[PDB]
Amino acid sequence: GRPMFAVAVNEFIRSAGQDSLCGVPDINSSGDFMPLHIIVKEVPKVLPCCRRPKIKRTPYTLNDILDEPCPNQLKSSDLVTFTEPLVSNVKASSSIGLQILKHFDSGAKGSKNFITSASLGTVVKAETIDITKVLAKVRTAKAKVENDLVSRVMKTKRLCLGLVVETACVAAAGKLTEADNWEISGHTNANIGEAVVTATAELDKNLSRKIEIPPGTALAYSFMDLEILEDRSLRVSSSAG
Amino acid sequence: GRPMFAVAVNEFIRSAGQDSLCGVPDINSSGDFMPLHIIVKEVPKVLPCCRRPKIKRTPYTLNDILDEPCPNQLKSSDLVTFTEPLVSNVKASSSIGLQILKHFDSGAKGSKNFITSASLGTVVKAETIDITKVLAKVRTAKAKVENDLVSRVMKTKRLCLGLVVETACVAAAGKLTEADNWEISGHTNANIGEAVVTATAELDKNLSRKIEIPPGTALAYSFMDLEILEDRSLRVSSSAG
Repeated sequence: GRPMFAVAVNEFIRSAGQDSLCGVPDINSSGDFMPLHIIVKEVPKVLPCCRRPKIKRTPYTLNDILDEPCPNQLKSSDLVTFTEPLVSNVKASSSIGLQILKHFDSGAKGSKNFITSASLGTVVKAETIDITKVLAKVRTAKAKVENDLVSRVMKTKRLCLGLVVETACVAAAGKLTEADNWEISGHTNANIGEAVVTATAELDKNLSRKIEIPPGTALAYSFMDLEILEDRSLRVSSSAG
Repeated sequence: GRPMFAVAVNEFIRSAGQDSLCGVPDINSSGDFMPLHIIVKEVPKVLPCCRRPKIKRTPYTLNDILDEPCPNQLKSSDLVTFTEPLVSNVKASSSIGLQILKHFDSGAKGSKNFITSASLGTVVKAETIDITKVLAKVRTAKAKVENDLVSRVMKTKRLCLGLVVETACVAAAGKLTEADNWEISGHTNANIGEAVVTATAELDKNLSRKIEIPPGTALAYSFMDLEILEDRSLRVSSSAG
C-alpha cells in the first residue's frame, strides 16, 4: 500500500526526467503537497547535516504564514497520458521489498523479487494561476509571528520551510481537491479513475497485491526553499529536492 | 566547456533513471570521482542545514583514510552504448545558459535558447572487484588520526565524508586511469574517443561551440556516506545524492 504507492511515485519521477521532483509520501497526505502548501525540512538530530533532511507535510499554506493575503487561485492541465503500465522489479531485501512483504501475511514463499506494474493513466499538472504575482507578494510581505510554525522556524535553526509550487497528480473528473481554490478547468477526454499499482511474487503469479490510486492524488511535486529573515521578511529560491 | 560538460552529465543522468547518481563537476576533476575515492560534503556556512550540501572533490582515497590497507582493485565493463545524440534546449537565462553565453564573446545575437547535442558513445561502469571485501574492511578498520582530512572531519561537524563506489565513464581503449589499480579488462567492440557535446544558438546555426569529452572521463557516480565514529571506527550507508 504505502510501499506500492511509492512504486507508483518513483515510476512517475523516473519517467519525468526532472531532477527537482520530490515524491509524495502517501495517498493520505496528498492534499498537503498541492501548490502553495508549506512543507518542512528537518535534519535528523543524530546527523550533523551529513544526511539529507527529512521532508514533512504540514497543515499550513502560504497564506497561513504571510501577514498580508496573496492570490491563492490554482489551475490544472493535462501533463502526460500513460497508455501502458510502468513495469519494474523490487528485490524483497530492499526497503520497499520488505515493506511489501509485510502485506503478504504468510510471506512470499521464497520469492526474491516482486514484479511491479503501475498504470497511471492521465497525469495532470497543478500550479498557481500567476506565479509572478505570488513571487511579488513574497518580495513584499512579512511573516506573521503569531503563527506557531513561523515562531518555531525563527527560533530554531534546524527547521527549514518549503513552498510547493507545482504538483503532478492523477487526473480527476472535476476539481482535484475541495480544500484548495481552483479555477474551473475543462472536461477533456482523459483517463480518470483507473490508476492502479500491482505487485506480484516472482515465483507465484497467484500471489499478488494491488492498490487503487484515487482520482486527484498528488504523485510528485516541486518546491522552492522559503527563508524567513530575522526582520520577518521572506525569500524563496529554487531547490533541487 | 564546463557548462557544456554539465550538459553531457545531466543528459546521461536523466537517461539512466537512477536517483542515487551524482554528476561529475568538470573534466579536469574526473579522476577524483573514481571508485574508492573520497568526496566531502560541506554545508554552506550561511545556510542552517537548509540547503543541499556542496559536494567537493578531495585528493584522498579510502586507503589514505584507513589504518589498515584494503583491496583497491577495480573493474570496468560496458554499461550502455548511445547510437544517437541526446538533444535538449537550454534557456540563455538559466544558470547553464548564462555560463554558455560567457563562451560566446559577442553574445548570442539575441538567441533565447541553445540547442544542445551530446554524443556519448559507449559508457562503461567502473566499480570495485569485490565490494563485499571493502565493506568488511570498513567494519574492521579504524581511521588514521594522522590523516589531516580525518582530523578535520573528527573535529568539525560540518564536514561529511563520502565513499565513491561506482562510476559511469566514457569508454577508453585500455585502462580508464593510470592512477587507479585496474584489472586488465577486454578489447570489446565499442565506440571510443568520439564523445562530443555541441551547443548552437537557436537563431544562428553558424553560431556554435563544441567540446570533446576525452576517453575515460567520469560522467556520474554513486557514493556511500562514510561516518567516522568518536572511537575512530567507521560506518558506510547508502546515500541518495
